[PDB]
Amino acid sequence: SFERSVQLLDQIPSYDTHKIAVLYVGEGQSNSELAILSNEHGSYRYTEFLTGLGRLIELKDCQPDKVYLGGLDVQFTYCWHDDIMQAVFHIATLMPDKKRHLGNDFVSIVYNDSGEDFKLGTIKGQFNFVHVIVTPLDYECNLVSLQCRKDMEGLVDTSVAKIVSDRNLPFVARQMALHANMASQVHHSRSNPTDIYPSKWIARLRHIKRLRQRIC
Amino acid sequence: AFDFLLLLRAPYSLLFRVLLQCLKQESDWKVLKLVLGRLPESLRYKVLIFTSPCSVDQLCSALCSMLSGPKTLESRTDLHLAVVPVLTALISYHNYLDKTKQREMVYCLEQGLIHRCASQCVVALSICSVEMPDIIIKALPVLVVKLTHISATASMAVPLLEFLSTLARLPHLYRNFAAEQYASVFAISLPYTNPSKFNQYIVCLAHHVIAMWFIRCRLPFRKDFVPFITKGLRSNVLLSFDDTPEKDSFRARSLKNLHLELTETCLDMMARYVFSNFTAVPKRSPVGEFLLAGGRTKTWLVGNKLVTVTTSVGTGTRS
Amino acid sequence: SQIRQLQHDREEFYNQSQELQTKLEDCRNMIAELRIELKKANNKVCHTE
Amino acid sequence: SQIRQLQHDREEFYNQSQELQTKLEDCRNMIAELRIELKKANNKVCHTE
Repeated sequence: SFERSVQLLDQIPSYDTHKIAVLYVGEGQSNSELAILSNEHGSYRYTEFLTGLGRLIELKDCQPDKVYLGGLDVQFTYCWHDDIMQAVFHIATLMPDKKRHLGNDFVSIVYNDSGEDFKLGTIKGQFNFVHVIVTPLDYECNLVSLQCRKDMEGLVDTSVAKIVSDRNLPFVARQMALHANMASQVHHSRSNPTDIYPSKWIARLRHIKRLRQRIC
Repeated sequence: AFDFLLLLRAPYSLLFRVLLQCLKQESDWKVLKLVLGRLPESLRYKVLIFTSPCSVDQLCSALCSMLSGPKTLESRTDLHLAVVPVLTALISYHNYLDKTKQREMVYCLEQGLIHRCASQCVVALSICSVEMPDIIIKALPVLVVKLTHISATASMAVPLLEFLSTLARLPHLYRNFAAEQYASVFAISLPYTNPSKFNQYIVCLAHHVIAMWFIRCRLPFRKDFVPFITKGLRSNVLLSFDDTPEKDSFRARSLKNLHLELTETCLDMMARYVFSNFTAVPKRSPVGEFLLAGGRTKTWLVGNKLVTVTTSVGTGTRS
Repeated sequence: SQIRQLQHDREEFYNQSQELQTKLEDCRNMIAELRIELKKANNKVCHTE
Repeated sequence: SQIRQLQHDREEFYNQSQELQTKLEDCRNMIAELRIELKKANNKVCHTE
């Protein structure tokens, strides 16, 4: 009993997890549910942004279990490692399922590429709480903004737009995205589901205190 | 007029001097705020400046010109809180924006910190940092020094930590520093770790940024803050509960339950990363496996730490 | 008579437009999978590299 | 009504010509990506070496 507690307790990495999701929209694909997750292809600026997001990643078996279910089967599954935050991207073009994976994540990325506006109503999702809309422009400088689920805008401000050039948009994008993911995990935990606390450290500390309580 | 003329998406640079003039004199009526609201979308569509040969500088100067002075009030709080967004949008052009003028507008933001509010100002500061960090390089120290005096505002609670984090992820910017920078950073962060006052989101984010800066913090002069830190920690648990809130800082040897867990995790992380840095993943060299494969083992819980011991029986040799 | 003339001109414009949009249709349908195959092969080369 | 619809269909054929020439430009960029694909094929042969 305590032995298997040691197995499961050991599992949860001291490296905070971040399942994120990337989308793409086109002119015809604007305000579409069956045309947003259809195309396995985006724009040119979309692709260069994607390859600028993170560094190369492969889903081989020789690498350890540090990858999650998203990106287990089919394809570059771009990611970014750091001191405690692991970031799996779930590129909308790398599922060939995709609806089951992209919808499940709390926060997602949506590249506004058509030229029209955007709302959460594009995809029902699972818990796609907050969105981050990014649109190109004539020159390199391109616009960025974010949208709530009309429920947590008190937690995460929404009237935050900003201009950002090419070599700086991926970083600030992923940054605010991580902030949103933090907000979403804090919200879920605030619903008190007795689930994995976002601070994996305090999580496994609870694990150990639970072992203690189990013995005594 | 302003409404129609600000909608050009195919005759230019005339409207430019028009705007220059109408902002130059202060009409002292709502029309001021009206054109100020006409600005930000014109900055979203500040795209036809491919024609205008960098005369925006003057309006930018004009901007800072009308940033301060009674010649504006000839709504002033709203004046500032709306002109800050327009220069915010303006900051995009790191190139055409004059270098000395960029220094000037950085100083304008520095003075906009001490204000009715600077949330917009501080997030714009994060943006300009990621954009023209060369300019911020000089302002950074005194910037943080003044930031020491925002006094635990739940309003600006989020954007500050956001900015500190973002900055931290930009090492080459702060590639050089000294103790006082980090000390001030931690002093600013610490109060935001209240178990009751701020947000659980704010709490966890604060602990995250504390940890990650303390990581990004130099290996030398790393132990220094450690007591202060836990001081800053124990001074956040001042009156929430005091069962065993004792110092326990290893400088000697070298619900509120959630707050206790917070203190636990933070000081543990520090102990793990004080005196050096090391990834938290062990992977034994093949020799180790060969030696102790299937070895006789035993695991104990001295405290919140999990200790495990394994002993070889020469499996590979007898193999 | 003016009605007749305008109607005839509009019908000819319609024929022109329909044939042009069929041209557009076929070329877009080829372009899509063209670039698909191109990027597929190229990124596979990148992976192998 | 008839003359108005004639003007309508005129602008229709016009934007159709616009999209047609820009579509030819897009197919041009497509064959440019194909040339880059053959560049990646040169990379393929040095890679297999």
